[PDB]
Amino acid sequence: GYEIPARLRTLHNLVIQYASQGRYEVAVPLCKQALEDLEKTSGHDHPDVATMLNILALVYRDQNKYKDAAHLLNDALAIREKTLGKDHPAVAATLNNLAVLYGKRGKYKEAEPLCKRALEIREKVLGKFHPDVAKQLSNLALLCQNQGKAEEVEYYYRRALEIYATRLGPDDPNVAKTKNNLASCYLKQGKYQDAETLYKEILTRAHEKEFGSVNGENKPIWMHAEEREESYKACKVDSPTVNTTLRSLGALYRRQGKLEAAHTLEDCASR
Amino acid sequence: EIPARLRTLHNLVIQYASQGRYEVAVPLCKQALEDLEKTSGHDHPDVATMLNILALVYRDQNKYKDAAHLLNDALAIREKTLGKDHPAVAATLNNLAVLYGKRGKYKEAEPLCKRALEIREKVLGKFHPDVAKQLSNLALLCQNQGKAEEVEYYYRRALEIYATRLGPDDPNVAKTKNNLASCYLKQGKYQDAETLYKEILTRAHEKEFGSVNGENKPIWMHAEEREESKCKVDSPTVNTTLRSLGALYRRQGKLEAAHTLEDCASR
Amino acid sequence: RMGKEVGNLLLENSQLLETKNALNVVKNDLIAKVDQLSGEQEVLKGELEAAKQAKVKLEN
Amino acid sequence: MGKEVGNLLLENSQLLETKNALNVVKNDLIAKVDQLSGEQEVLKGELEAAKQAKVKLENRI
Repeated sequence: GYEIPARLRTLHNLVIQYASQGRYEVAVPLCKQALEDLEKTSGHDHPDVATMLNILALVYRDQNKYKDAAHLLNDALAIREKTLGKDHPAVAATLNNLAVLYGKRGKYKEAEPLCKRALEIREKVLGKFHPDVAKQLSNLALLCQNQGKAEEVEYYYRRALEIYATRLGPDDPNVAKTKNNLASCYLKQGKYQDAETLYKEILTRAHEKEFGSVNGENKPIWMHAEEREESYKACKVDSPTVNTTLRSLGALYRRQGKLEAAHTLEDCASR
Repeated sequence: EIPARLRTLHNLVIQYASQGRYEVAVPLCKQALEDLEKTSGHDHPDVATMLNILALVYRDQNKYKDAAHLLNDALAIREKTLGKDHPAVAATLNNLAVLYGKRGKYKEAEPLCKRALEIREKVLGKFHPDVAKQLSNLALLCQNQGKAEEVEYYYRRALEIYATRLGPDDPNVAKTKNNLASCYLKQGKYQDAETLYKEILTRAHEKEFGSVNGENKPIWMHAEEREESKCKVDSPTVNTTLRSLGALYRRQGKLEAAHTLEDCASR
Repeated sequence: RMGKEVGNLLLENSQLLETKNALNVVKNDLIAKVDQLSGEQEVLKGELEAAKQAKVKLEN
Repeated sequence: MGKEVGNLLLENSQLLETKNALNVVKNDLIAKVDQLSGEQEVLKGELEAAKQAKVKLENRI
């Protein structure tokens, strides 16, 4: 919910343009004059002043004027809470922006409540099982991963996957991305079998999309290697996400002792 | 006449100065001048161009001393960079002369106008129609000074260009013959002005109703016949002529002639 | 000459301010002309790509 | 007087920074208007070239 109004569009791009060229001496004053032009007409407490302040704070983020950027975003959220009301998407967008600024400075705990309030705002407007609520749960999981809150990471990624897998298709990359992230969280907890099953699920859907339903012949890539451990190969290296899975599960078979299985999986990933 | 990169800013200045947004136009001009000296240096055709624009905005504001100074500086740059006897130099002299005349400095504006006419003649040719427009303007500067002889010479030269270079039906020709006749009336060259008026009326009549024959006599010739007692041309120049020749007939005692000519003009 | 210095600073501050406000006015007007043009170029890009497809539709 | 001078010097510098930023943007905006007006003149030519081609096709089919 970060819609930039028609008027500010050109000036906004010009700001971004100058702030990318590292022409801060031009960008900051353009922002500052635009703010005075906005209060002349609209008054401080306005959605456009809030928009214009958020832009400047991101220019102060680029400069590493982190205290200025934080203050500017607090003022912007304050305007957005009056004008647009609390529990507004613009209010959610600002809290996420403020949490991203805090995480950057390593203030992960400080960024945690902001992220939690925004997810609460997202759930109210979009619905509990909305795909954007899933993107928020994923972001809140990263926040906990950085704090080493292993259990919290698993809960958040588990909630996210619930939304992704049911609301979107199984073939969706967001689903595979979550299952790989959650499996990683499991590996940290020592929930090896849980992560292994997750990897297998990924590989099995990939295989099914390529070569229809799994029957007697046309067994998946993993199932071919696990059978190889007792003694041709058609495997598609379509996605980078599918390689991470192949490499991961391979290493996991090396831990199990199923070395030939780890090998063939490594080879398919190499191919 | 304006260089490529300056074109947009120049229009923007003219637009703001026309809207009467002087507070915008003057500073835009002033910043552009500093940006032009940064790169080019004061003595540059672009600084000269930019200064001429500003002094014309100062004319509109009635900052006449500022406008004069600015134009003097611009002509000074134009003499170095573009050289003396350059059209840009001529344009500036005309600008300074128009500014002087407005203030009533007619004598001061007279040499500037004379130098520009000299430039115009060199580049365009002695009998060019723009040389005629210049001679007319210079003739007007002498009229304001009351230099009757000078006015007659300049309007006589202008008419020579107009009448030969352009057609007889051209309005510029009739305009000059009316202005020159007026100058004659001031000198007391009544018969000369009278003949001039008659010439105007006679060409007008001929364009409308072919060549003058026995039956088809002009408007004046009909009134001169009326004085020995027994038209609706929507041209404003042709009315001035009719009224003016009537005024002459009124002075000549040929009142019926003055009357019919006044009436045709009224129609 | 503190008073002389103040007078000069006030003159320069006013000159600067006049220019800043003139530049702001022009910049705003220039943005609106860029917006009017970018919108107009979209109408034209749409019109040209509509007729480019109509070229093939007539030939068929 | 000294406190006043200091404040005027601060304000003059702030104003100058903004004036120069505004001048930079104004120049860039003029160049974008020039690039656009030129590009629209190109497109106006392309549209009137195809408008004539519309009639040329109809004369055949």
